[PDB]
Amino acid sequence: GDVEEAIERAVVHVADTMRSGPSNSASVPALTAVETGHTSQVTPSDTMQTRHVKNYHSRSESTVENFLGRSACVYMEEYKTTDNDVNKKFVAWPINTKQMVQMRRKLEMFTYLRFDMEVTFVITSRQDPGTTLAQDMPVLTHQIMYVPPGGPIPAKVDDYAWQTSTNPSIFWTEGNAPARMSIPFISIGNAYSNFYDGWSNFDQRGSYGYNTLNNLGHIYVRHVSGSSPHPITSTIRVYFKPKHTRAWVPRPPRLCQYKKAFSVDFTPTPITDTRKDINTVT
Amino acid sequence: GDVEEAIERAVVHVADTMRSGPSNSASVPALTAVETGHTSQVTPSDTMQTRHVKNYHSRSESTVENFLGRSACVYMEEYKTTDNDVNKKFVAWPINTKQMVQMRRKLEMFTYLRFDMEVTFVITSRQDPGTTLAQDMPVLTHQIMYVPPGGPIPAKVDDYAWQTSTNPSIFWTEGNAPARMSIPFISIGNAYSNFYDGWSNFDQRGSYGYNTLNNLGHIYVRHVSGSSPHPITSTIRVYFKPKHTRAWVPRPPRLCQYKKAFSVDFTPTPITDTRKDINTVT
Amino acid sequence: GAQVSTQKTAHEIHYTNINYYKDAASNSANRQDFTQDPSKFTEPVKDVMIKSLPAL
Amino acid sequence: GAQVSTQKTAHEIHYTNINYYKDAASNSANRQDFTQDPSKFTEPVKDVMIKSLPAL
Amino acid sequence: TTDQMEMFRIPVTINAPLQQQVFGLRLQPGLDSVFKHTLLGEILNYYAHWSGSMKLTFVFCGSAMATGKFLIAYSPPGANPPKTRKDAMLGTHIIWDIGLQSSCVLCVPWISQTHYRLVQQDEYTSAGYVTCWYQTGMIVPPGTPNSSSIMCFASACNDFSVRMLRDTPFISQDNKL
Amino acid sequence: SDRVRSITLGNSTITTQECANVVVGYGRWPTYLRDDEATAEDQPTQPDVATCRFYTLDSIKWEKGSVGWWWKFPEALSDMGLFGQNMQYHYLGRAGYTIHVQCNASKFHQGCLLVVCVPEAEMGGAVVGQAFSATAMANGDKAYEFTSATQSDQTKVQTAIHNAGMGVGVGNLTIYPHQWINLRTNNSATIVMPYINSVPMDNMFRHYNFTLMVIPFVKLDYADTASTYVPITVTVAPMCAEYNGLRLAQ
Amino acid sequence: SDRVRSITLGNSTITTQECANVVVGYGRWPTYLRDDEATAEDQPTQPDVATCRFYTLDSIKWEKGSVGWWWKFPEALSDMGLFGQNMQYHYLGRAGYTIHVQCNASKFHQGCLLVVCVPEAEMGGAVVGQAFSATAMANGDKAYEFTSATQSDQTKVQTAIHNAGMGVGVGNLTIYPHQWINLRTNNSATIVMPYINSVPMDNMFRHYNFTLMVIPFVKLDYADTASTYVPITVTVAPMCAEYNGLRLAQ
Ligand SMILES: CN1CCN(Cc2ccc(NCc3ccc(F)c(F)c3)cc2)CC1
Ligand SMILES: CN1CCN(Cc2ccc(NCc3ccc(F)c(F)c3)cc2)CC1
Repeated sequence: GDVEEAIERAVVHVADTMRSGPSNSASVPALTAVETGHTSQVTPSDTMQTRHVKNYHSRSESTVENFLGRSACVYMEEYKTTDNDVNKKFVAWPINTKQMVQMRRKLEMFTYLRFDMEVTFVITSRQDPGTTLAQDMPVLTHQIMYVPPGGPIPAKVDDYAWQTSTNPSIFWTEGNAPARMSIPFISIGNAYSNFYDGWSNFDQRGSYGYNTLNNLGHIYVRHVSGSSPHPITSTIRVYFKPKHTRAWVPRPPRLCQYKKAFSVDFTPTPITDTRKDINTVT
Repeated sequence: GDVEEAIERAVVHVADTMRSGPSNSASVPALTAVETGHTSQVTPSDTMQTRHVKNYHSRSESTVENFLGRSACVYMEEYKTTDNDVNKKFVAWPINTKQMVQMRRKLEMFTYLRFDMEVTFVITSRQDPGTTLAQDMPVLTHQIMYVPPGGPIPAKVDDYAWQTSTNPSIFWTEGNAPARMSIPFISIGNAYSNFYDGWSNFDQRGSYGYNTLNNLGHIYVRHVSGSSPHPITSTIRVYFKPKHTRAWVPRPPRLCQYKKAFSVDFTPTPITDTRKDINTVT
Repeated sequence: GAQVSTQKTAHEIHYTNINYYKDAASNSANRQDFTQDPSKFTEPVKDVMIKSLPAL
Repeated sequence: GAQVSTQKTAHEIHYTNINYYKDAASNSANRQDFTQDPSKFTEPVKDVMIKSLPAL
Repeated sequence: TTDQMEMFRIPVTINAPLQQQVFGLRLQPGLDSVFKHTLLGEILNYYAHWSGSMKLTFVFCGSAMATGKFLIAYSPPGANPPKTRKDAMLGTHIIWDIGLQSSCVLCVPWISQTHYRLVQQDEYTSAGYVTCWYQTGMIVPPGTPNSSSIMCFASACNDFSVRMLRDTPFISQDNKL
Repeated sequence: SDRVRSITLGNSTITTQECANVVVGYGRWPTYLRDDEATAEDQPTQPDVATCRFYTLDSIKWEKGSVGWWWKFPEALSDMGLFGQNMQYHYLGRAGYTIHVQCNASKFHQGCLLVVCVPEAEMGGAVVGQAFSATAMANGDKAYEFTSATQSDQTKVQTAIHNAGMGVGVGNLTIYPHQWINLRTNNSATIVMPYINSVPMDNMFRHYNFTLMVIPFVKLDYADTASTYVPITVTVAPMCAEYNGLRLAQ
Repeated sequence: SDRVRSITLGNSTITTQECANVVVGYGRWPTYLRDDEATAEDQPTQPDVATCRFYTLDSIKWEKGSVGWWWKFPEALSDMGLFGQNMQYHYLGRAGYTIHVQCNASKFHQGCLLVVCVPEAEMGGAVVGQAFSATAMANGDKAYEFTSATQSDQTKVQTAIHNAGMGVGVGNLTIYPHQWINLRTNNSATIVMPYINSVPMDNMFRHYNFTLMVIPFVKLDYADTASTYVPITVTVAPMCAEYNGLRLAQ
């Protein structure tokens, strides 16, 4: 058993075109009735003479696995190594995929999803402008901590909570490759839900919409022990890349611009652009 | 199946030379007629006595695969980390192979090409001259984004478009090895075309030449979050390396110097250099 | 315990894969599946309709 | 699933290769092919001409 | 269009000249405003290349007593779009008869010099035009409305396909939500 | 004898009693499109005989000072019989060609011509960075003149002969399919050109498949004769032509 | 149901959702010319698809006072697509036809039409012993009007309806292939006409193969409606067309 040799998936090419000749009969493929809610299955071979053509095109790139299998920014934030405001020296982000527009719209084409997650972090630093900048500082180090719901939350950069004993964490040093991890399917339900037309309380009161099911936790980041004589600002970007994806119940893509990070609120928009008249084609 | 053992390609050596002696006959290999457009196939053995020689030379290095299998610069550009002009803090390059002369001439020896591409990026930074330079800055990070035709285009360094959700991107940090990727054959036609003797509109009007078929997209680069107290300039070089190449319809190499990046325009040039007279050989 | 399978390429080629981690979530994307069936959304009717025959 | 083949060297030697990615475009250059045929450009005539015989 | 819903209704009248145009449009599924936001157009805008045939289905939503015939033609790319029925009838077309079956399907064949076409179409990769003309005219009996409407449906055949994933340009933001 | 050739296409015949062999493109004979290579769905039209026949394309006059000429195809045959009508009425087309160029002179004349078909013969403007209309490079069947001196008018293509209007050495055109008409031992050249392009089919009004060039490498010469010039004639014949995408006439 | 018919020729299709059967000439389907019946020597040309397709031939207006119309073939299609070009460029031609005549009206209209194809429909002048030009009987695709009263102008054909301009009882035209369009139970008539002539082939500019006639036997009637007339349309499609004797365009 040194080699398994997985059988070929057998490239699935699109349907070919069969030769067709003149016809005169009672069959009427062209005529149908959309009232049934059934999309017609006619082909060009059924309405005009056609030659035989072998199609080698494939629909590989249109699979949901490939459609969603691209990393995308979902959040970015800034924190300073040293400053007067305690809250400004670290980040605290409740996890959610609704912050950035493109990735949100991509996901929102399906009602339910189920996938593994691959997370990558890009961190960069820069020296803040000022009157005196001459200083020497060794390489900086950063800590990323993930806090499942209900766990303790730090209140300052040097809090005791940063001594993770069960909470997973990553320590990263500048100059190396970006950090990365894999996250399994961690939903209490059988699938993630992008939409939820319901309330929180049983008497139809309280929070409404997909905000109710968002309980994925938080992410905290800080400089390990860097404390420069002069301020240094750092930025972190988070990238999500679904894997092993399955999707259900497609829905039409959104048309109106997003306006809230935890709601579907919008403003009415025209269906599409206009032209001179119904006959203009130039 | 732990080893496949690919059969040897069998080194193809050049033709040998066969021994030949004195001859006196009606056969006249030397005499031919170029009017037929047929190149003579005579060999030295057909016109003078020759010894038997075994040639071990091979034409391995003259294959198109090896001829084009070398990375070459195709574009370089500069962008600053901080400056007043928004357009000067990032690069936007429409992809095309006509910018740099050597690689252009190499490609232009064939009418049609079909190959995979290997892209490598070399990025370097330098501090701009000025009166005050004393500053401390952590390592910088860069983002490369590829935008297929028709996608959104950023208008500033901190635009929303930089949150790629479907557009592939690379995040790179200085001090490591250069970034790299592989690109498959992405032409709508069956092969890339270096030349196109035709127009855009059906009435023989509009754009003319190979500029019509150039729709490969754009590349954008920026500093992730670096914003120094003093300007820092960076340069990026792009290298292309064809793989798995096939070529068709060879054409004579160009003689006149290039003058436009999207046209064949030129100035008449002498056929070659001159000498004292037809008999001078010194 | 290595897996050998073909790699995407018209009509003109093997790669080896090995898993190093004990959690299936760590595997690489399985983007080699191409099976599909659109009849769910295009023909959701109860009684099958022949294209040649009249709809009603 | 490893491939073993000879490597270029007069008359005086194996290397192993394994593919790690699921896309054929990621493979290394296949610069070991040496077949060639110049008759396409040198003898494009319709009627074959024998070198010994007169051209016309 | 003061009322947005009017965009889905193609007017038709009882008395019209013998040959008259009902509508006309360019066949740019990913770029033209008509197909830009349709269920098909949205998918293409996530890609750069497309190929295959297309289906256009027309349904007559007039009265039951009304009748008429229509000519629908697809003209491959050319120097000039058709201006009269005599020009249109030369290209691919189908004569549509209105009866018990209220729907007719025009299959636009895939005629192109290249295996693929750009979503951001230009002069080089044009696709042609589609137009509809009165074949006989609409006739109604007494006591019926003098106007009717038609609707059009767009979808892809079973040989359709796309390539080169790209970020759509329809959606944008200026500030973090 | 192999000096005599006869070609019969459609309802026309060509007989040459003094000629060389027949060059045949890149060793590929013209043929119809295969089922496994096509892309368009609808049935093609194959009006053989009606379109696959010889069409004489006007005549030029070879003087002692001639420099050369060129024609561009298939636009040259734009208004020639049913071929032109079919090309007008269809969106897509595909066809190979057989080019025959005649030129006869007495035993006492001397000269040499180069006949070559250049696929994708893109040309540059006379003045760099200046566009030109689609009239200085193809206007039907009329031939275009090369120029010995560098071109100066900005509305026409660079006609410098030694660069072939392509920025390449004129002496290197031998790479393309070609033949020589040497008055000592030849009277005509025959070339069979298959369909060469990056796609199965293309529109014939927007794309110039290939260009035909005739260049006198050795200028014509004679002495003490009543003949002042040597006429040159060009004949072409599409082969295995098929059209597709019927539309209104352009 | 047998009330629905569909006909597909070339790249055109005709669908009628309310029609009778399809009359088929004298029980003979159109076909190509056999080897043992031909006379011309050279190879014929058979541009199927390009020429075998439906061509709508303009439209007429049926009023309460209409008397009838006629068209003459193949001259009616003289300038219709590639069929016209082929007919112009060839000395001999041969083809059958499929004629489809549409006419639809509400359930509250009444009327009856006779559709008939008359081979060799020779006509007499309005004034006995007086010749007429080839313009009072065929001028392309335009339809010609019958007259209720006796014709008097000497430059046109006798248009007396009851004699059919042929000196025969109009009621006896049933002998020829025909169909009735009765508004109660019909909307179109389909006739397949094979090639009928005394010779294998004939010139299509000099000889009128057959004439199409539409005669309202029961005049149109209606009451209290906004529709003032009932349009009538005619569609034709050559079948198994083949030409011969290529010559310069007429
Ligand atoms: C309501 N659902 C919530 C999930 N959302 C998709 C989603 C799911 C999980 C994530 N991230 C999971 C995760 C992955 C890695 C971590 F370190 C971590 F803390 C959390 C992001 C978006 C769709 C809407
Ligand atoms: C008109 N053709 C265009 C292609 N050109 C050759 C060519 C093809 C592709 C490329 N680059 C493809 C590419 C490769 C990697 C990328 F990230 C990217 F955005 C684009 C460069 C040159 C020959 C002339």
